[PDB]
Amino acid sequence: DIQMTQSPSSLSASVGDRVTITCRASDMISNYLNWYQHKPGEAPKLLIYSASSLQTGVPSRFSGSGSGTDFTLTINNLQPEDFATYYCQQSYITRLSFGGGTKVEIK
Amino acid sequence: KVVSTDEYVARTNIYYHAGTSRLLAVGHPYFPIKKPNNNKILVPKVSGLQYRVFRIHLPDPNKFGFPDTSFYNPDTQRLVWACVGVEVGRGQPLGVGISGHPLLNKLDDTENASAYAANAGVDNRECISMDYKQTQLCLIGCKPPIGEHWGKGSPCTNVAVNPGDCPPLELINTVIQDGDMVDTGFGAMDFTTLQANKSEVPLDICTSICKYPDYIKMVSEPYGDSLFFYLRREQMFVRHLFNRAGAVGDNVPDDLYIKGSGSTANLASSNYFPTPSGSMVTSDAQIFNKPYWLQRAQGHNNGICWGNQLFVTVVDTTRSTNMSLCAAISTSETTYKNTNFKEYLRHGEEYDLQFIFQLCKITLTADVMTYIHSMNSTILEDWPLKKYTFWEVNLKEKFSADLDQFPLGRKFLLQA
Amino acid sequence: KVVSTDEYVARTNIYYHAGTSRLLAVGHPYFPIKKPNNNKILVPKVSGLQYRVFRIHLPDPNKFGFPDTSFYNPDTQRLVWACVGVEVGRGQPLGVGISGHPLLNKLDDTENASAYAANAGVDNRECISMDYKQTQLCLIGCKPPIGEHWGKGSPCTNVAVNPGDCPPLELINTVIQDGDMVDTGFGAMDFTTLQANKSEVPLDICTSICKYPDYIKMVSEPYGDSLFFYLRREQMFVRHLFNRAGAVGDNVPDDLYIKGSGSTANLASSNYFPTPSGSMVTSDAQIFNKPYWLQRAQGHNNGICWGNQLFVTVVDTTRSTNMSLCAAISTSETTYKNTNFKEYLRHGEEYDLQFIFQLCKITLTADVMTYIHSMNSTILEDWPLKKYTFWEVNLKEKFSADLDQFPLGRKFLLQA
Amino acid sequence: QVQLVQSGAEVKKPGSSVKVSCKASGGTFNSYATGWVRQAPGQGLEWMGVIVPIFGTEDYPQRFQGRVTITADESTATAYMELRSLRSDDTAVYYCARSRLGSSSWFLFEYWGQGTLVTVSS
Repeated sequence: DIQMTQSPSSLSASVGDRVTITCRASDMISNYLNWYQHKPGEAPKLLIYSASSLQTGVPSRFSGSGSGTDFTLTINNLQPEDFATYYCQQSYITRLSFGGGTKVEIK
Repeated sequence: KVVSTDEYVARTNIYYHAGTSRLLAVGHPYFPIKKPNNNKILVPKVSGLQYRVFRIHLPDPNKFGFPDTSFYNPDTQRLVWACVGVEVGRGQPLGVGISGHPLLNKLDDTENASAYAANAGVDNRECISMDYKQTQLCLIGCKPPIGEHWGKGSPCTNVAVNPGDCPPLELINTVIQDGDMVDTGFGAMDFTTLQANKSEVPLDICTSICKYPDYIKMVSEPYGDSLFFYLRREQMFVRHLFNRAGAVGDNVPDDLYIKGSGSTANLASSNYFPTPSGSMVTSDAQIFNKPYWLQRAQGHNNGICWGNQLFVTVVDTTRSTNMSLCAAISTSETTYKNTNFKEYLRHGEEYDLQFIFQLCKITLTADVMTYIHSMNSTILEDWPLKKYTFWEVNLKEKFSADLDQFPLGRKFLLQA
Repeated sequence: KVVSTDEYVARTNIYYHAGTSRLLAVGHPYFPIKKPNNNKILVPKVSGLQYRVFRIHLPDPNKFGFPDTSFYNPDTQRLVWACVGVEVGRGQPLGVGISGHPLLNKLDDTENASAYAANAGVDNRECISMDYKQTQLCLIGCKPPIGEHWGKGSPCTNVAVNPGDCPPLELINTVIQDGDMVDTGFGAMDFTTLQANKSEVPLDICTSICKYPDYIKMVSEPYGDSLFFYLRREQMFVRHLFNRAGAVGDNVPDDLYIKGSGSTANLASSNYFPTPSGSMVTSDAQIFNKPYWLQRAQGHNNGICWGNQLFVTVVDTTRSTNMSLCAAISTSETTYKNTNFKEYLRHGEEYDLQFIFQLCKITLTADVMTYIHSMNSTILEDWPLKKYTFWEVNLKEKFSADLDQFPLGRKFLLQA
Repeated sequence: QVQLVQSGAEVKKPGSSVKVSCKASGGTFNSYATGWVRQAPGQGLEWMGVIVPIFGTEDYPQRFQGRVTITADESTATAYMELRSLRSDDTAVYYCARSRLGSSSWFLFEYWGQGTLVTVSS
């Protein structure tokens, strides 16, 4: 299988800031990376697939970029509804796996 | 114990000639044409890959009017016809016909590939045509032929059956009738019951049964009434190699491959099927328009037509050209438009048959009576096939003793 | 010194007929179907390119019940069966089957090329199918056949062996059993031990051994018991020319080419492999459904079935059509979806065998006893093959002296 | 639109087996790929297995092979997950993820269940 590392594990931000989360793969996985958002009491929700494409109904303030072993998620103009937990997921092989998770909090 | 007919049947030196004038059949090569509101057929289905079964009726020689009678004693003799020569005349030019499906289940061309199919769709069906395998065959007998095919069986009741399971398979023997379908390169199976998507074989066999003659069972019959003579000739090769689309019924074992990644994370279809092709029609390979002499049959029956009845089965795919017809809806336009013309397909087929018969007589002693009664009870009573369809031929009014007045009689007199 | 059987074996004028009714086999053409939790086989593997080895058991003529006994003296005579005629009846229509791999190691098409492959990837495997070469063969004997293939050898211990080295090659002779694989156009080798990536040959031979009959060793046997009669006919040609992907085991010498630049800075693969193709199946080229008369064998053994035992080996790839089956999961939809149907593949195969046997007697003198004991010790004791699998045929209850009641007996009586 | 409904909370004893369902209610689905996820108290998300009935795919992680079975029924459009030999570390919330045929990839898991709580204790 493939192990994935997500950084950082926790960060604090204020409304209107820019937040970046880095994701690193143990092998070359091309662009087979997806980003998920999870809030307490709800199901996980997909934001970015194939490391660049934006899911329908998602604000354009979310973006993602990367390839090979390095990927990143960017959120511009943070809003009060953006405070959640974010996860990587590789889909290079049929034995999928998740990252550690990054929790965004209020400064 | 079964004895040969040469022991208890005596042959005389009287010969007769019989023949049909001409038989024609015109129709649609794929499906019948029917009225929308009604269910009565307007244009029948006439195809080059249909079994042609002719059931021929002969006069009763006991009631037949002979110029001379002293050659036999009606008090202790009975008469019967024997076949000694057959010719099947076959008109029309040589040709090859093709068939296909507008929604045939084809996924990819696997003969040569450069990219991997990593995404599945909802409907991947295509409009595909091909030409079938090449086949000629002729069978002659006094009973209708027997064919075999693959069909569904009765499952065991120990465990339940879920939707989508593989149907069980068994081999079924039936009687070949006029209008049945011959094998085209996909096998001898019931496509109606063993295929549910209706999109795996072309339109003229997708709801039919393809049957193959049961030669082994026919020649093993103790009396040998169902086959006096037979010829066969068939050939095919492979033109295209494709996949099929659908859900995977049986998974490939994990010890036959190494798993991939990226585009090859999942596996492509392993339900490969080929495209058949008959090669080429030539005049030198024809088995028709030639006379057959029935000197000595393989079985114990040596051409005696019990019950005044004959059966001839013919298949010939070497004349299967379909004609395209076009009709103009409006002729008041000087520029071509696709919507101003209508297109139709037709197929026509022509036949001729001619026979030489010999008169035989049988002495009815106690042992002979017992043997014939054990062989067939209806023969003594005369001195069943109502649920089958054959092409009926009535030769009760076409015999002549002037043997040299006909093309086949000249050859018969020439060979002897 | 080895002498012919015609010297110490006396033949009588008593003949018997034997035959099986019908043999059927239905299964999956590529791999067996097995339960996930269990290891018991649900659907066996039945393919058109498998060796069919029938082991036939005969009654002991010493204990057999003959109407007459005065023709021999049990005090000094012993009886044995001799084979004088064989027919292998073969059902089903003629067809061609195809096979392939979903992850077959193909890099490029080298028949015609216009651009150079200057970049290497991680996985370049493709979904490729083809049709195999055409082969028919029949062997008859009283001992199981012998085949040959290429396998690994024992390396020398002088130097160590690093991972990735070329395995050593040697030629190995074994006994052919029922269900083995015949050559398909890739050679007679063990694909399990000589190939490690599991992606170089199709799915039905990627973990099997392909064997070829050892005719030279079989005909050079001093006693000639393993082969009384044999027929063979095979053909193939080349359809496609490809490359292979991987690391280069052996580099091309620098004195065979001039180095390039740019796109041609590095060299492309030189591990070329072709795609086989049998051409075309015809009725005129068939070796089956014909009787064979065993007048005079090539070796010293002339059809004597020592130990009341016979072996028949059959290969026939001219009837190898695979049937596609479809089952509907839900029928409550009026629009076609790929996920509402399941696809399956099946293969069915039909056989018949019939034989004519002659009764022989042997006088047991001191010299004859010594010679037979030196030839085979078990014969005298009666008056081994437990780790092999054959298709067992039991004819201990199917003999009849009424020779003309069967299709083969009529031909036998007709030829003489 | 379409909503996935899961079964109720489960309380099991160690050594037993549990089975969870996932039914699609609205419209016609025609599922593409099915997978199961879980979250333990105070931990992250763990993938537990995927099946893709087209292409004939069925794959589970190494730590879960032999105890997890994932099944799908297309006639009723219902997914099932089976756990055998339950342990005290299997107390968690389980989520059903599904993809619909007609999308651009098999890993576009846009449909999720509400989650089912499973407690393994004595």
